[PDB]
Amino acid sequence: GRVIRAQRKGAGSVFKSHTHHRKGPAKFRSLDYGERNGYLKGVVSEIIHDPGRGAPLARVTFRHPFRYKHQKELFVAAEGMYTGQFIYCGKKANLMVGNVLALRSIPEGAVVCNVEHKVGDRGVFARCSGDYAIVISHNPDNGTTRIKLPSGAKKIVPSGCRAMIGQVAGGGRTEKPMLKAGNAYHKYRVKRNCWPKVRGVAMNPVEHPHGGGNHQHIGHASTVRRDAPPGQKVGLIAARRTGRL
Amino acid sequence: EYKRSRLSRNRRTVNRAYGGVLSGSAVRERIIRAFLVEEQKIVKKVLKIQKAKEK
Amino acid sequence: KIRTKVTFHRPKTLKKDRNPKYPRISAPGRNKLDQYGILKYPLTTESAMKKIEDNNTLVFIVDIKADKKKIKDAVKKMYDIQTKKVNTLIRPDGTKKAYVRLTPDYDALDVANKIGI
Amino acid sequence: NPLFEKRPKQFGIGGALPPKKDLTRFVRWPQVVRIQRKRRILKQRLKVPPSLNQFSKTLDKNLATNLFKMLLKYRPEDKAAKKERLLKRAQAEAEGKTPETKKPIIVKYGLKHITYLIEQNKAQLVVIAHDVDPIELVVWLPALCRKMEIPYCIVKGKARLGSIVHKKTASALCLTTVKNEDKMEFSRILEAIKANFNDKYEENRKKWGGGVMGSKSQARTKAKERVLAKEAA
RNA sequence: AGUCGAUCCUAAGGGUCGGGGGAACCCCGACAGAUAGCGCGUUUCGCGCGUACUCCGAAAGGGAAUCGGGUUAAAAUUCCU
RNA sequence: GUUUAACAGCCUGCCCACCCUGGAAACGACUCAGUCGGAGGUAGGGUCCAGCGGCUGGAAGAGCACCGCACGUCGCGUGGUGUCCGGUGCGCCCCCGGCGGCCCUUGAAAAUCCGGAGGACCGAGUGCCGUCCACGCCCGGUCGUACUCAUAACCGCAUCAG
RNA sequence: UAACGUUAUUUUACUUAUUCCGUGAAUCGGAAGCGGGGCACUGCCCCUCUUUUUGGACCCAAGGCUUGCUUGCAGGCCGA
Ligand SMILES: [K+]
Ligand SMILES: [K+]
Ligand SMILES: [K+]
Ligand SMILES: [K+]
Ligand SMILES: [K+]
Ligand SMILES: [K+]
Ligand SMILES: [K+]
Ligand SMILES: [K+]
Ligand SMILES: [K+]
Ligand SMILES: [K+]
Ligand SMILES: [K+]
Ligand SMILES: [K+]
Ligand SMILES: [K+]
Ligand SMILES: [Mg+2]
Ligand SMILES: [Mg+2]
Ligand SMILES: [Mg+2]
Ligand SMILES: [Mg+2]
Ligand SMILES: [Mg+2]
Ligand SMILES: [Mg+2]
Ligand SMILES: [Mg+2]
Repeated sequence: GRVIRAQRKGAGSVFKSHTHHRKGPAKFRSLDYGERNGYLKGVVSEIIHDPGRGAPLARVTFRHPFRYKHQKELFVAAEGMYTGQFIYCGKKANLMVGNVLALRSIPEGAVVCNVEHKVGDRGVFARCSGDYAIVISHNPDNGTTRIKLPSGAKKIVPSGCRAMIGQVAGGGRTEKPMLKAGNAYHKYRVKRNCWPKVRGVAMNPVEHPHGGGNHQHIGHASTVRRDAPPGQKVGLIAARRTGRL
Repeated sequence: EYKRSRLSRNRRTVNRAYGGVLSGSAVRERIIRAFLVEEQKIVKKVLKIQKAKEK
Repeated sequence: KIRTKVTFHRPKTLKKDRNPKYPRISAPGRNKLDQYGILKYPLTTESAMKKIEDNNTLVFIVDIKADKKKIKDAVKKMYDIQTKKVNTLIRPDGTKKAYVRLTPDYDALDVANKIGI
Repeated sequence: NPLFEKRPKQFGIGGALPPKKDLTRFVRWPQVVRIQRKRRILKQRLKVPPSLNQFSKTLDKNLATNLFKMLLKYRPEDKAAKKERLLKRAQAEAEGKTPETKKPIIVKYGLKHITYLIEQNKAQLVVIAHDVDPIELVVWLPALCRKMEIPYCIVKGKARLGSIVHKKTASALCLTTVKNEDKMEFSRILEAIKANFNDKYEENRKKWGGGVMGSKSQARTKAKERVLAKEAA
């Protein structure tokens, strides 16, 4: 008869993201004439740590195309980039790690990261540490390109979408065991209030479908409907299968 | 405490280009880089002109 | 017309100052905080007399709305005496008290005798 | 003299900063401008029924100029002229024993009065503005003029029609009679207007309008057609 | 009390214009938009910049400036020198 | 008990950082720990940075201690002497400097202030144009300020072992 | 399995309704010019928009032509 924890997540106010010390969103430059037709040079000024994010971020300074001022940007750092390196963004940029190129100019089999979904969205795919996308094939007829996402899914995107050559830096982070609850506490302290987690069978019936009973047990199949209403949809949602491979 | 009415000018200034902002070594590096890059730009331009004349 | 800025800015248009046909208030209001309203009465406690004798300072109970500049002006108008500095505080009873120190050119004792304290 | 020299600027991607240019076509316009332009675009794109489409075919420039030159000499009297006439009549009322005055010949304006004159077969020429909003006020007028066999024309500018009759705008104007010295040229203009509008009413009753796409899509369609023709050639 | 604080700044956040909802009390909150204005010279007009909140939010965060000596029954880095 | 405030000037110059000469294996220098050097060490000579460092003015006239004369009811009176010289430290409180360890944790913003790139524009010959220099002149609003802060001044129905 | 007609399911075309994305709405569509290349002979065809050894700087036009009148300077075109 009580709202369950998963339901209470949506309202927020204690489950909102912790973003006080973050350095701002990481994204490409806004797509403009120079990047659409030629190339624009930038210089990496700093590689910084973004709290709550495994991948490091790189500060890049560009010369504004038509204003007398500096154009400052914050890119997701690709492995191998360094302070003082020159970064080239555009259709005519060379195929080197760190450069941002339109997918039409990236040959098949290349390794890219922070791939745009819509032309000009400034990067949504393959952004986490150690992740990358692979260019599969190009379709000149309809101006679309096929890529392989980190999850293994194959997606078709317009060939005008941009991507950064190389893989995201910071790879191999998750292979290290934490060994203790304190490390997880520190990890999630900067992400959101999602830890520790209480098992549903440890609760009373009033606050979870798994609650209750003189023994700890679910008492009914943990696989639930895709259309099950909130508060009832707990456990393995719309599972096509369960158990080991 | 750096306010002009409170601190003498000599105390808050360095008599050199970019004085008080860039160190001496950084200023020297900037000057050398500017000169050499301009020289290489001239060299590239003259090389391109010579190649165009040859062809 | 040639526009060099993509952003549109509202053009500057002429504005006119108010020229009312009638005044909303028929006549200017009276000056409530005049010199007589500012200075209620001198304080004649033992501490006030000690201040008068020692520090050449007069103690007055003053309107709570009066500021130090108004107190100085009111003292000058009422008694024709310069003031070196005015210190003010609000007593626990809710009234304002002012310590008015006269310049060396003026004697506090003579001023107090003239006032009648 | 030898101290003056050229300082050319290399303008390009990554080159010298460009000078001030015309950005008018990229301006983020206010809401009113955007809506008033998109309304015109939408009217162009959609198919216009013949009854509304007939208002896009206005009088020719030369014919319109001639008609308005003729109309300028039949304007209604202004306020000052009316006051002068009234005071003169009052002054000469008793002294002159009310002398007879010739009936004035002026253009007629006002939708009520014009419709009444058309229905009574008194109008000899009907001038209809092409930009009446809402257009339901005059969309039926050509049909009424045709049914009554009254020559009618559609001209550009309700503001101009209003200026004829000393008003901000006029939905339509009518002429019931013309002076003797102007009858032959009025007959010429009437014949021209009848041939242009009244005789083409039946054919225009079935002609739809609109359906015009944008210039970029038009160019794309033209390129596709050219490719197809070249392949078939 | 010009010198100690509030007062100023902004933090988590709060309150809002417009817009969008709402029978309405009200809800979201700069997100549907001709922003506030800011500099130069002046016949006070002209020129040039101008990305929709110049509001609230810390007597422990940031921050313009005071020290001895003396003095009251009771005040002091505030009164006297 | 034998004291020396803010502030002004001069001096000094920690640990670092920086500059000039020079060119190093038989490698050297070096910390409690590290570390550094042909991307220029050791060495010699310098620049800068901190100071809650030193001296002087403030300032002995003040404060403190001691020794006296006097009114002896009301002189908040009157005078003298001294305030000096060294040591010591894994000592305690505070501040600072420079290294090292830790992070799937990297540990605010703004007001405000300083500096810099550029050089449109700008002045004269016995006066003009500038001037963040020194000295001189005037002003500085409003509110809080007593007291307790607790085995009786707050809460716990109290002058309550909480 | 088509002349006529009814019915149902798919495929596909357009963009202005509608929905979504980006921007401080800053070069979008067509064509033509400056340059480079093939052909054969004077025209056709195919291409580009100037920036890639360096942790520098880059704005507020130089120049040419043309008017007011002879310039305190000011007004136009190219440069763009
Ligand atoms: K419930
Ligand atoms: K938690
Ligand atoms: K658990
Ligand atoms: K259960
Ligand atoms: K169980
Ligand atoms: K509403
Ligand atoms: K809002
Ligand atoms: K504060
Ligand atoms: K004092
Ligand atoms: K001080
Ligand atoms: K400067
Ligand atoms: K006090
Ligand atoms: K207290
Ligand atoms: Mg169990
Ligand atoms: Mg605006
Ligand atoms: Mg509203
Ligand atoms: Mg403010
Ligand atoms: Mg002494
Ligand atoms: Mg300068
Ligand atoms: Mg109570």
